[PDB]
Amino acid sequence: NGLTVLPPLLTDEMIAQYTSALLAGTITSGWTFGAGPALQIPFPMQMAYRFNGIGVTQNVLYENQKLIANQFNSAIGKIQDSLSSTPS
Amino acid sequence: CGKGYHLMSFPQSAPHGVVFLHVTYVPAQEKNFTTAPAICHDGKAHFPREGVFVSNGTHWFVTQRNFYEPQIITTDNTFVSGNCDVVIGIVNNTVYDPLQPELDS
Amino acid sequence: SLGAENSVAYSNNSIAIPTNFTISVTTEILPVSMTKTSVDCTMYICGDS
Repeated sequence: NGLTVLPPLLTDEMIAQYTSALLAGTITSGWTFGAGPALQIPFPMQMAYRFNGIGVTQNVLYENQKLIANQFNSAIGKIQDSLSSTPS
Repeated sequence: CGKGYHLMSFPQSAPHGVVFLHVTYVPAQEKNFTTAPAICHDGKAHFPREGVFVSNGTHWFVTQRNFYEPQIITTDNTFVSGNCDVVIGIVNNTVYDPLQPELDS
Repeated sequence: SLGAENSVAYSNNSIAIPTNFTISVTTEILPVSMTKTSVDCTMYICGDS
Protein backbone atom coordinates (compact mmCIF):
# COMPACT_ATOMS: atom_id res chain seq x y z
CA ASN A 1 0.00 0.00 0.00
CA GLY A 2 1.71 3.17 1.22
CA LEU A 3 -0.63 5.42 -0.78
CA THR A 4 -3.24 8.02 0.12
CA VAL A 5 -6.07 10.01 -1.41
CA LEU A 6 -6.72 13.42 0.10
CA PRO A 7 -10.23 14.85 0.37
CA PRO A 8 -11.08 17.92 -1.70
CA LEU A 9 -11.16 21.11 0.38
CA LEU A 10 -14.62 22.01 -0.94
CA THR A 11 -17.09 19.14 -0.74
CA ASP A 12 -19.56 18.43 -3.52
CA GLU A 13 -22.27 20.18 -1.47
CA MET A 14 -20.39 23.49 -1.27
CA ILE A 15 -19.57 23.29 -4.99
CA ALA A 16 -23.28 22.81 -5.72
CA GLN A 17 -23.97 25.69 -3.30
CA TYR A 18 -21.74 28.00 -5.37
CA THR A 19 -23.44 26.74 -8.54
CA SER A 20 -26.85 27.52 -6.99
CA ALA A 21 -25.61 30.99 -5.98
CA LEU A 22 -24.44 31.75 -9.51
CA LEU A 23 -27.71 30.50 -11.02
CA ALA A 24 -29.78 32.61 -8.62
CA GLY A 25 -27.65 35.69 -9.28
CA THR A 26 -27.90 35.23 -13.04
CA ILE A 27 -31.67 34.64 -13.01
CA THR A 28 -32.57 37.50 -10.66
CA SER A 29 -30.03 40.15 -11.71
CA GLY A 30 -28.49 39.22 -15.07
CA TRP A 31 -24.86 40.30 -15.41
CA THR A 32 -25.27 43.19 -12.97
CA PHE A 33 -24.20 41.07 -10.00
CA GLY A 34 -20.75 40.42 -11.49
CA ALA A 35 -19.84 44.12 -11.80
CA GLY A 36 -20.70 44.75 -8.14
CA PRO A 37 -23.99 44.76 -6.26
CA ALA A 38 -26.92 42.77 -7.63
CA LEU A 39 -29.61 44.88 -9.32
CA GLN A 40 -32.86 42.94 -9.60
CA ILE A 41 -34.62 42.95 -12.95
CA PRO A 42 -37.58 40.98 -14.33
CA PHE A 43 -36.39 38.14 -16.54
CA PRO A 44 -38.01 39.20 -19.84
CA MET A 45 -36.17 42.57 -19.72
CA GLN A 46 -32.98 40.65 -18.95
CA MET A 47 -33.57 38.55 -22.07
CA ALA A 48 -34.44 41.72 -24.03
CA TYR A 49 -31.07 43.18 -23.04
CA ARG A 50 -29.45 39.91 -24.15
CA PHE A 51 -31.28 40.31 -27.46
CA ASN A 52 -29.98 43.87 -27.87
CA GLY A 53 -26.54 42.36 -27.24
CA ILE A 54 -26.81 40.30 -30.43
CA GLY A 55 -28.33 43.02 -32.62
CA VAL A 56 -32.02 42.07 -32.31
CA THR A 57 -34.32 44.77 -30.96
CA GLN A 58 -36.38 44.37 -27.80
CA ASN A 59 -39.75 44.09 -29.56
CA VAL A 60 -38.74 40.79 -31.21
CA LEU A 61 -38.75 39.23 -27.76
CA TYR A 62 -41.87 40.94 -26.36
CA GLU A 63 -43.89 39.90 -29.40
CA ASN A 64 -42.71 36.26 -29.20
CA GLN A 65 -42.18 35.75 -25.46
CA LYS A 66 -44.49 32.72 -25.46
CA LEU A 67 -42.57 31.03 -28.28
CA ILE A 68 -39.22 31.89 -26.67
CA ALA A 69 -40.25 30.52 -23.28
CA ASN A 70 -41.57 27.32 -24.88
CA GLN A 71 -38.38 26.84 -26.95
CA PHE A 72 -36.09 27.49 -23.97
CA ASN A 73 -38.06 25.11 -21.72
CA SER A 74 -38.09 22.40 -24.42
CA ALA A 75 -34.34 22.78 -24.99
CA ILE A 76 -33.54 22.51 -21.28
CA GLY A 77 -35.80 19.45 -21.02
CA LYS A 78 -34.15 17.81 -24.03
CA ILE A 79 -30.68 18.47 -22.54
CA GLN A 80 -31.43 16.06 -19.69
CA ASP A 81 -32.47 13.36 -22.18
CA SER A 82 -29.52 14.04 -24.50
CA LEU A 83 -27.23 13.68 -21.49
CA SER A 84 -28.68 10.50 -19.93
CA SER A 85 -29.42 8.77 -23.26
CA THR A 86 -25.92 9.22 -24.67
CA PRO A 87 -23.47 7.22 -22.51
CA SER A 88 -20.22 8.79 -23.85
CA CYS B 1 -9.53 43.35 -16.70
CA GLY B 2 -10.33 43.58 -13.00
CA LYS B 3 -13.73 43.23 -11.34
CA GLY B 4 -16.35 45.71 -12.49
CA TYR B 5 -16.86 47.51 -15.77
CA HIS B 6 -13.41 48.10 -17.26
CA LEU B 7 -12.39 51.68 -17.93
CA MET B 8 -8.63 51.32 -18.49
CA SER B 9 -5.49 49.84 -16.95
CA PHE B 10 -1.96 51.01 -16.20
CA PRO B 11 1.02 48.69 -16.45
CA GLN B 12 3.77 48.51 -13.85
CA SER B 13 7.04 46.58 -13.57
CA ALA B 14 8.16 44.21 -10.81
CA PRO B 15 11.04 41.82 -10.16
CA HIS B 16 10.52 39.05 -12.72
CA GLY B 17 6.93 40.13 -13.14
CA VAL B 18 4.37 42.68 -14.30
CA VAL B 19 1.68 44.50 -12.30
CA PHE B 20 -1.56 45.83 -13.73
CA LEU B 21 -3.49 48.67 -12.12
CA HIS B 22 -7.06 48.00 -13.25
CA VAL B 23 -9.26 51.11 -13.14
CA THR B 24 -12.86 49.94 -13.18
CA TYR B 25 -16.34 51.46 -12.88
CA VAL B 26 -18.36 49.99 -9.99
CA PRO B 27 -22.00 51.02 -9.59
CA ALA B 28 -23.42 51.94 -6.18
CA GLN B 29 -26.39 53.61 -4.46
CA GLU B 30 -29.03 51.56 -6.25
CA LYS B 31 -32.66 52.67 -6.07
CA ASN B 32 -35.82 50.59 -6.45
CA PHE B 33 -38.24 51.26 -9.30
CA THR B 34 -41.15 49.83 -11.28
CA THR B 35 -40.70 49.06 -14.98
CA ALA B 36 -42.68 48.18 -18.09
CA PRO B 37 -41.55 46.31 -21.19
CA ALA B 38 -43.48 48.85 -23.30
CA ILE B 39 -45.70 51.91 -22.84
CA CYS B 40 -48.96 52.16 -24.78
CA HIS B 41 -50.01 55.63 -25.93
CA ASP B 42 -52.92 55.29 -28.40
CA GLY B 43 -52.90 51.57 -29.20
CA LYS B 44 -49.29 51.62 -30.47
CA ALA B 45 -46.57 50.23 -28.21
CA HIS B 46 -43.43 52.32 -27.69
CA PHE B 47 -40.20 50.61 -26.68
CA PRO B 48 -37.14 52.42 -25.33
CA ARG B 49 -34.25 53.13 -27.70
CA GLU B 50 -31.24 52.90 -25.39
CA GLY B 51 -32.68 52.74 -21.90
CA VAL B 52 -35.31 51.32 -19.56
CA PHE B 53 -38.75 52.61 -18.55
CA VAL B 54 -39.08 53.36 -14.84
CA SER B 55 -41.80 54.93 -12.68
CA ASN B 56 -41.33 57.11 -9.59
CA GLY B 57 -44.80 55.85 -8.56
CA THR B 58 -46.49 58.87 -10.19
CA HIS B 59 -44.87 59.48 -13.59
CA TRP B 60 -43.04 57.30 -16.10
CA PHE B 61 -39.46 58.00 -17.15
CA VAL B 62 -36.79 56.55 -19.43
CA THR B 63 -33.24 56.19 -18.13
CA GLN B 64 -29.94 54.66 -19.21
CA ARG B 65 -29.74 51.14 -17.80
CA ASN B 66 -26.54 51.74 -15.85
CA PHE B 67 -27.15 55.21 -14.32
CA TYR B 68 -30.31 56.92 -13.04
CA GLU B 69 -30.87 59.90 -15.36
CA PRO B 70 -34.65 60.21 -15.51
CA GLN B 71 -35.86 61.80 -18.72
CA ILE B 72 -39.32 62.43 -20.12
CA ILE B 73 -40.66 59.93 -22.64
CA THR B 74 -40.87 61.35 -26.15
CA THR B 75 -40.91 60.10 -29.74
CA ASP B 76 -37.08 60.29 -29.66
CA ASN B 77 -36.45 58.23 -26.51
CA THR B 78 -38.67 55.46 -27.96
CA PHE B 79 -39.67 53.63 -31.12
CA VAL B 80 -43.06 52.25 -32.19
CA SER B 81 -43.56 48.58 -33.06
CA GLY B 82 -46.80 46.60 -32.89
CA ASN B 83 -50.04 47.04 -30.97
CA CYS B 84 -50.56 46.92 -27.22
CA ASP B 85 -52.39 43.56 -27.26
CA VAL B 86 -49.45 41.23 -27.99
CA VAL B 87 -47.05 42.59 -25.36
CA ILE B 88 -47.25 41.25 -21.79
CA GLY B 89 -46.91 43.67 -18.88
CA ILE B 90 -47.45 46.76 -21.06
CA VAL B 91 -48.55 49.87 -19.17
CA ASN B 92 -50.61 52.85 -20.26
CA ASN B 93 -48.99 56.28 -20.27
CA THR B 94 -48.52 59.34 -22.47
CA VAL B 95 -45.82 59.81 -25.11
CA TYR B 96 -44.80 63.45 -25.47
CA ASP B 97 -44.03 64.85 -28.92
CA PRO B 98 -41.85 67.88 -29.78
CA LEU B 99 -43.30 68.53 -33.26
CA GLN B 100 -46.93 69.25 -32.34
CA PRO B 101 -46.14 72.07 -29.83
CA GLU B 102 -43.94 74.16 -32.17
CA LEU B 103 -46.22 73.26 -35.09
CA ASP B 104 -49.04 74.76 -32.98
CA SER B 105 -47.01 77.88 -32.05
CA SER C 1 -18.75 29.84 5.52
CA LEU C 2 -19.00 30.04 1.74
CA GLY C 3 -20.24 33.61 1.78
CA ALA C 4 -22.67 36.13 3.20
CA GLU C 5 -26.25 35.01 2.57
CA ASN C 6 -28.30 37.32 0.38
CA SER C 7 -31.62 37.32 -1.48
CA VAL C 8 -32.51 39.46 -4.49
CA ALA C 9 -35.90 41.21 -4.31
CA TYR C 10 -37.13 39.87 -7.62
CA SER C 11 -40.61 40.63 -8.93
CA ASN C 12 -42.17 40.75 -12.39
CA ASN C 13 -41.96 44.55 -12.61
CA SER C 14 -39.27 45.71 -10.14
CA ILE C 15 -35.81 46.99 -11.07
CA ALA C 16 -32.80 48.43 -9.30
CA ILE C 17 -30.80 51.22 -10.97
CA PRO C 18 -27.63 52.85 -9.66
CA THR C 19 -27.50 56.56 -8.84
CA ASN C 20 -23.76 56.94 -8.08
CA PHE C 21 -20.55 55.18 -9.05
CA THR C 22 -17.31 54.23 -7.37
CA ILE C 23 -14.05 54.19 -9.35
CA SER C 24 -11.96 51.21 -8.23
CA VAL C 25 -8.28 50.58 -8.89
CA THR C 26 -7.16 47.00 -8.34
CA THR C 27 -3.91 45.16 -8.85
CA GLU C 28 -3.17 41.99 -10.82
CA ILE C 29 0.25 40.32 -10.52
CA LEU C 30 1.61 38.02 -13.21
CA PRO C 31 5.06 36.42 -13.26
CA VAL C 32 6.74 36.99 -16.64
CA SER C 33 10.28 35.61 -16.38
CA MET C 34 12.37 33.09 -14.46
CA THR C 35 16.00 33.04 -13.33
CA LYS C 36 18.08 32.01 -16.35
CA THR C 37 20.43 29.41 -14.90
CA SER C 38 22.86 27.26 -16.89
CA VAL C 39 24.56 24.13 -15.53
CA ASP C 40 27.90 22.67 -16.64
CA CYS C 41 27.29 18.91 -16.81
CA THR C 42 30.92 17.74 -16.66
CA MET C 43 31.99 20.09 -13.88
CA TYR C 44 28.86 19.24 -11.89
CA ILE C 45 29.06 15.45 -12.18
CA CYS C 46 32.83 14.95 -12.47
CA GLY C 47 34.60 18.29 -12.00
CA ASP C 48 38.36 18.72 -12.38
CA SER C 49 39.01 14.95 -12.57
